[PDB]
Amino acid sequence: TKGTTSMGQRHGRTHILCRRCGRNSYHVQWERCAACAYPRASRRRYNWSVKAIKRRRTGTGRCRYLKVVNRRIANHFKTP
Amino acid sequence: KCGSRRKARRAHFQAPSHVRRVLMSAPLSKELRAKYNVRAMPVRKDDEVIVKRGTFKGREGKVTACYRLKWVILIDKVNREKANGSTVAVGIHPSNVEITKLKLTHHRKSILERKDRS
Amino acid sequence: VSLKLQARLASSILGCGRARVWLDPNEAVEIQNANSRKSVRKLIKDGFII
Amino acid sequence: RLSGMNHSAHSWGTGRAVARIPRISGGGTSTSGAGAFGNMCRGGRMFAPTKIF
Amino acid sequence: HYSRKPQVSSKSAKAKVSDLRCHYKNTFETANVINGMPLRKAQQLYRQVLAKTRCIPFKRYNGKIGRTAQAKEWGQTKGRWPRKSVVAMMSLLKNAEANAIEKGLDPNQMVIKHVQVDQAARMRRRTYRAHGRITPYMCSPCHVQLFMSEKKE
RNA sequence: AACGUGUCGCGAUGGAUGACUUGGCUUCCUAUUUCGUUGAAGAACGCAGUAAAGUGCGAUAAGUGGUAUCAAUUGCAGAUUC
RNA sequence: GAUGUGGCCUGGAGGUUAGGACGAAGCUUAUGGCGUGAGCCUAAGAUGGACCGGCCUCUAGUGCAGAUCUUGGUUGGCGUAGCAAAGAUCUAACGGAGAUAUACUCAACAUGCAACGUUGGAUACUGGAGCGGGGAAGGAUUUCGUGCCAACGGCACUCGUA
RNA sequence: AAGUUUGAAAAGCACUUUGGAAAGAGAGUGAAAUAGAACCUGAAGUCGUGACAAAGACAAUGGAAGUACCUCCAUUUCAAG
Ligand SMILES: [K+]
Ligand SMILES: [Mg+2]
Ligand SMILES: [Mg+2]
Ligand SMILES: [Mg+2]
Ligand SMILES: [Mg+2]
Ligand SMILES: [Mg+2]
Ligand SMILES: [Mg+2]
Ligand SMILES: [Mg+2]
Ligand SMILES: [Mg+2]
Ligand SMILES: [Mg+2]
Ligand SMILES: [Mg+2]
Ligand SMILES: [Mg+2]
Ligand SMILES: [Mg+2]
Ligand SMILES: [Mg+2]
Ligand SMILES: [Mg+2]
Ligand SMILES: [Mg+2]
Ligand SMILES: [Mg+2]
Ligand SMILES: [Mg+2]
Ligand code: NA
Ligand SMILES: [Zn+2]
Repeated sequence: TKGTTSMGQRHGRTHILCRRCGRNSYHVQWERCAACAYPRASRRRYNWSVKAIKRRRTGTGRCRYLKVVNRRIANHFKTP
Repeated sequence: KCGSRRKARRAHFQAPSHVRRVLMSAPLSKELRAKYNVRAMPVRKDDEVIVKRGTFKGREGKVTACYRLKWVILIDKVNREKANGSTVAVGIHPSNVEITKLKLTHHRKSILERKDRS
Repeated sequence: VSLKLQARLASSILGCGRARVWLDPNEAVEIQNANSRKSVRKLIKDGFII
Repeated sequence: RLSGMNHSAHSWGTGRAVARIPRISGGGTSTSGAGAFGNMCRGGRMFAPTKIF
Repeated sequence: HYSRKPQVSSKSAKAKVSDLRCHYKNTFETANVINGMPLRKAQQLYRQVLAKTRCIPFKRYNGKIGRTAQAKEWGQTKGRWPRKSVVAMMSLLKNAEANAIEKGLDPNQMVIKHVQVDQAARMRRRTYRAHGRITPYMCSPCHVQLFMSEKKE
């Protein structure tokens, strides 16, 4: 029977954690990520989901070097 | 300073510590005003003040703390009691008091010298 | 009071099921005081657990 | 220009005992299955939205 | 602050309990029956209900409950014996008696004068139904307030 | 009789309205204004005397150095130009 | 279906004229008065605690009973339907606030019920394709000891994978 | 989903008494506790309680015209009127 009983027949897992992006979207059998396309050099980006683009773009994380370089540029690379 | 109420209130309530110091100033007495030609000074620990508005007006004391996160000063003679019986100090906004005796240091003297109106 | 811990430790020490461990119903105060395998072994030696 | 329309909402159709307004997709939240896009829905788009022209 | 005030405050005792985890409908019937009673009579009645020699008459929330002979003394044919509500009301009566003693009044003269039961805020659980449905399973607790006065012989 | 009905006084449940606004939306302007193999954006794990999240930071880790200020920080502890 | 109205009402702007801690907005009503009406105004609050009314112009996201309308909250049915597969518990002592809990009168019954953990004893069940003992997948502290009993374990708890 | 909007200030209820506890009854702070911690205001709907009016089965509601009883409402009159 295709409903409740068959729910108990689902055993393995299709996806595991991705090294590059951290989502549970790394397809184990085809060794590639459904979310970020790792290990292809560039990442997944599609204009039919601007919402997904805005979830992933620059500034959603830390910007730990960009803040520094922005300040240096604003101060004209001042040095003693 | 700002033709925008939203921006002015945001700046006031998010001011840093060294800006809160200046925002928490109190007028000097008439004698001190005449001696120094300065109208007001930021309040400092160990100065002497007299309360001018509120329930405790007329009381005198010495400043024990400028809390600066609650926007108040604490005076040693201004206090009350809890239900337990132990006493607690009561906070007063610094614009409601008058300074009667400054705590003098070399740098405070320099500050008064640069604020002199002569 | 509960002597569950002493019964479990005595089962482990004597190597039998719980149905074969006998705890004396008049020495509950003494059995309450044993918290280690060493103390329970002393109880077995003294005969409050057989 | 985007306000009130940032959902992938679809009508459930007839044959269920609910009004035919479009509804939010998904599950696991209190907004799932709620009414959407209409000027009479909470969180929907206003009637004749205003413009700068 | 109670919904009524005693005539003479100095000769009265009060008691109250909030968000009590007993069924509102059972406690309504259990508490309303002692309203005009002397305190010792009310306590005797509660003891006899626990012993099942007398019953509590159910007058409002009684749709399709059983019929009994012990309801005849109240002019009814329906009544029950709710022990969970009875023990809580016994506790409340003991508290009111202690308050009267501390004020310096004689408990063998007190007469209950005000009783009021109200629905409190509900708590939520859930139950599972056929074809994958989930449906509410709620609890209905109550507030109780009362006061008693000294009768003047 | 009881149950029920109606009106007024007082209580409960419920969270509307008013007043409030460090938020949003929209328009306009000024610049020695535009990241990365000299390893970016993103992702992970850590760091406080007390510290889950958040914020800041990287084994020099709720910060080192310099300049300017001038007496705090603060829930509790701890300790003038330092 | 057309049209008129020194016709009524709501948010904001330009003017003008007023009110308010001796109490603004909001809210309540067997509070009357005015108007054919939409509505307006006064009274009382044993309500509230800081803003706001009239008039002339300007402007609009400007008036609800119903759309199997949207979102939040209530409600009769209702102490109702039910909580019936896997056979089943009994007894004493100890533990616990969970008792042997009383106004006159009254020896005790007829006025404190119901229910619980541990140990001993009795009686049954699983019946080696096991409510036995170990592993993979999946889960990730659920494991151990001491406490605790608000919520959760669709009855209960002094007990618990809480 | 969700304003943390108690109060000027925690002054966030010492102490006594009943209870296993949660709490209750007193006492106290505050201008105010019907401001007691998710705490300004606190509507509608629904419910409890006290007092009162009655009332057959005529479903209830509704129109018109009177009367019995009530009325924290308004207005007008009291002596030459
Ligand atoms: K039944
Ligand atoms: Mg398969
Ligand atoms: Mg596969
Ligand atoms: Mg919107
Ligand atoms: Mg039946
Ligand atoms: Mg079911
Ligand atoms: Mg299912
Ligand atoms: Mg509002
Ligand atoms: Mg570029
Ligand atoms: Mg942390
Ligand atoms: Mg290093
Ligand atoms: Mg509209
Ligand atoms: Mg409406
Ligand atoms: Mg059954
Ligand atoms: Mg069975
Ligand atoms: Mg057998
Ligand atoms: Mg249960
Ligand atoms: Mg309130
Ligand atoms: Na508008
Ligand atoms: Zn990836």
